Amino acid sequence: SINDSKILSLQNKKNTLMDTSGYNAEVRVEGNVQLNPIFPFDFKLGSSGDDRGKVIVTQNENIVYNAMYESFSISFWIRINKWVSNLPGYTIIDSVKNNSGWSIGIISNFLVFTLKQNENSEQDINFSYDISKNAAGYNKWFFVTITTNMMGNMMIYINGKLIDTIKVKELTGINFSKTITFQMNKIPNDNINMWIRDFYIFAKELDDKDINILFNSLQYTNVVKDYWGNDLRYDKEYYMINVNYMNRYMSKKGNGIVFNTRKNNNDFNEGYKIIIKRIRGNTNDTRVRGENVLYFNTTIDNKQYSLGMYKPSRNLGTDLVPLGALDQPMDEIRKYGSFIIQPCNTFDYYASQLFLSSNATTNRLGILSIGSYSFKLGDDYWFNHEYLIPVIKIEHYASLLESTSTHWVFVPAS
Amino acid sequence: SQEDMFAKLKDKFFNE
Repeated sequence: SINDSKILSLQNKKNTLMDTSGYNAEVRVEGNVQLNPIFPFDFKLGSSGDDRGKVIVTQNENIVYNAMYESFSISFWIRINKWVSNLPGYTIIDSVKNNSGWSIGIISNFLVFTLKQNENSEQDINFSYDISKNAAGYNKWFFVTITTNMMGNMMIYINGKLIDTIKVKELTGINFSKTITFQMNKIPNDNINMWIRDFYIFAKELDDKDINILFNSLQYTNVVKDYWGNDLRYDKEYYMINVNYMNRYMSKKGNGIVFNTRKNNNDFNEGYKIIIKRIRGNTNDTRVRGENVLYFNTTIDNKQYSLGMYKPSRNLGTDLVPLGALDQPMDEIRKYGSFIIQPCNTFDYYASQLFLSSNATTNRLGILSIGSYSFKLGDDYWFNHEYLIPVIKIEHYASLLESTSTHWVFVPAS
Repeated sequence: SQEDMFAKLKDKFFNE
């Protein structure tokens, strides 16, 4: 068991932040700190005002270091909202006293872990997110794991994946602080939020295997997630986007759903939104789960449509049926507009695949994909036009299973 | 059957 070396476990428990490691650290909460009453029972901090949130963790000075020798690991879930690539410097989790200990900060697109021996000697390691893949900010939940061996390496992991490895050379030992401070403090030289859950410290150096077991065990992998990593829900407006076409939003021409190039990457708030509706599932609690049967509603010009197949003006390709927006009764939705969802998460995104349902059952008929095709929609008459459309590949779609063009994301409209 | 559902989809959504 890896829990044997766990010396701190900061968790929200019955609307109270506490250490559940058995080592009974003092947890003091000040200012504007919000606790989530539902999963993942996170706590929320801001950079706003003089009365911003502050969580002080004071560890028992003795008992926690009996098992520690040369190595320690820090793990936690974190989400930062409007993590812009030009973000000013912030210290977010501080554990430095008298120029000794460790600190976690954010600057630009970097999450930086600093290890301080004294005022003259320190080393840092970092994760820098891919700006091109996150033009609207890195605003999703991610899992951080930092391992340190004083006679070996500092290592940083994001979502179970090893990001960087730096040899500890300068430092020859650390006098750790009693205190860990969760607070958003601007470095002395627009407003940001931070969510944390399950902050753990281990008295050993966790390996790749341990980190992944940990990473997965803190998740409900059967629950589909939205773009930011929160639980995907029914009866909620989302912007539906294809992973391969992030600069595209949803529009309508005639029967067809068409994809247009978005204005900018300030946010995702452009074009029409979908609402996910449940038909079938094992649990009934508003959350979208793997193997659920569902359909999609959308409001366009004071009318509500459902997504469904339609016959295109001319053939698009073998086994290809276009998906459009139709004003149809439930019988037609079940026959031609029902989908089976299956989550597929990667390091880069929280996404899902959608399979065409056979009469609103869990039997599969095709996979929902995307492509550009030349045909006629709306009032097109004289000429065929190229349209980027959602398309279902029916019967034969084995080579599309591993294709990212079948990965769909949902950004909350809010 | 599945073969029936594919035949139905071909008849309804393909030209022709």
